[PDB]
Amino acid sequence: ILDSALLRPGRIDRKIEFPPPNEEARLDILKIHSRKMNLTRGINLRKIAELMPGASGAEVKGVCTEAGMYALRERRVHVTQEDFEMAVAKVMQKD
Amino acid sequence: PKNPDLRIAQLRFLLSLPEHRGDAAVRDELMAAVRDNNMAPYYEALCKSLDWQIDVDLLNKMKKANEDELKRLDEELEDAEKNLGESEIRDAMMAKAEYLCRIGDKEGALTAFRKTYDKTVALGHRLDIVFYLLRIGLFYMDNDLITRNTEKAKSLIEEGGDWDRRNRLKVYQGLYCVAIRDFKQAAELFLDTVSTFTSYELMDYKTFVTYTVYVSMIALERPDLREKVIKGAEILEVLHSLPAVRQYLFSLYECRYSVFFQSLAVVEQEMKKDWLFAPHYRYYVREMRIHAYSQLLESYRSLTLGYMAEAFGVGVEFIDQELSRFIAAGRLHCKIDKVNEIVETNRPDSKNWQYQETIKKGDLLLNRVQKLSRVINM
Amino acid sequence: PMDIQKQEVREAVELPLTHFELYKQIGI
Amino acid sequence: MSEKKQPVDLGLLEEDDEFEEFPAEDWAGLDEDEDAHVWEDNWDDDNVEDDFSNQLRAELEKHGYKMETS
Repeated sequence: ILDSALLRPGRIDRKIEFPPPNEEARLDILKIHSRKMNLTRGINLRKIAELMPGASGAEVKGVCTEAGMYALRERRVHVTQEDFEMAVAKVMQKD
Repeated sequence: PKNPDLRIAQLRFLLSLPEHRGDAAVRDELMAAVRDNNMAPYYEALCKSLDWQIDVDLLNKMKKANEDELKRLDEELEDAEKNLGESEIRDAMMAKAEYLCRIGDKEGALTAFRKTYDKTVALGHRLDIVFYLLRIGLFYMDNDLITRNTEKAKSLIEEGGDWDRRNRLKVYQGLYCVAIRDFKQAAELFLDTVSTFTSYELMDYKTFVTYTVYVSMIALERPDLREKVIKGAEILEVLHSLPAVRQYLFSLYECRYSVFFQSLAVVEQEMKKDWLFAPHYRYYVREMRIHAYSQLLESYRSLTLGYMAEAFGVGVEFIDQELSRFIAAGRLHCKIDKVNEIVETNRPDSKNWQYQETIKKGDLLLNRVQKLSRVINM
Repeated sequence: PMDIQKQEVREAVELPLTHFELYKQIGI
Repeated sequence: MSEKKQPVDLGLLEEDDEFEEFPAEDWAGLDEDEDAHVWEDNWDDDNVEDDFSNQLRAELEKHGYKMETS
């Protein structure tokens, strides 16, 4: 970044900062990465999205993709918010 | 909608035609009228109801609460509008359409589910809207309106079959396939009963089994039952709920007509007085009788009237016109003779008729190639 | 013409192997 | 010739002018239960249905009384 930017002094280049996904950027990516799998009707995306901190939006993908395996192990129809909390603890231990 | 008002408002069929059971249906209909904004449904079906003395009492409160919650959903819709968001407007217009399904008006719910049907960012919520039209299409008993959105929403899924979404669509396939008389393709729909569960939205699990036991018990032969249901443990689990079904399965599979005809009156009375299963009560009876007569007559070439009358437990004067009507009308086996007062058939349907099963397609194909000759030069 | 490797290979390997269309019904 | 169909269609217009939407709605009372159903089976179901419409429609409830009497 300092070398390429040392060779690119912002002459002809679009400068769009890529931040870590914010809260709404976790709700919408949580929905995009939640429509693909099952989801209950009694879950609140607000708090479960606010309880997924860390590096970036791939941590939410770690909660979902690393939560479907707990849905398989538990042998249930859908995934509950407590399973998502367990995956939150798992990705927060991996962090 | 998915509320119990679908079933409570679905008991209007047994509320309408018979006058004996029209007491409990109006009891829980009038008691449940204060739930899910039942004003407009029972006001439309008020001709099949009591007088107007107590009717006009609650209409003034339901007509103002309807406008209150309606204008609150309108104000919430205006608060969700002019703002950055997709699922919020889908939830506002979708909730308004759900309340418009509670009142039972498919005009504002038609244009509402049309707007939120056009605001579908993904196909999953689109199929959810389709199901939201199916849950009210069951009450509206429409034919094409519920098959259009499923015919269009059927292709291009690409997201895999869920545990309750695709299974729920299969339950709907059981619904409209039970409405129609198609059986040989509907016998595959209920095979996913392992993943089914108690769905208070459309039909209970015990009502789903009670409804599929007719298409499975009648629409299937002995190898199909032994392969599908007798080998499966599902009917072995759900037979303990009601002891009658076990009698109608082991008695039919056991070929005991003396108890099957004595207990068949419960199937006759239970067969009618149903929302979607009543108008077909004539086909299940005749089809089951000819199916049992072909079952017993399959392994039997000649049959005396004594063993037949004792086996079925009915007079000979009735089976006389039975088989007399089933020779020409039923068309099950060859001609029957009474020179010795003994049912004696031949059934040469294998050796020569097995080759003669294609002569119908040969004559129809002959007329079709005559049409091919009509295409020549014009 | 350990238990980390045995557990990871266990649940990640033999559990998907003993089921058909499981890929389709796990959110592939 | 296709020109002789006009007076036949006029006869159909007279049949439609006899009753104005009366058989469409009155017969639609049964067509709403017959719509989308295979009409090939409706010939047998309507054959036995109309055959039993006069008497002994169900007859299954009467067999329980006909067992001891016959």
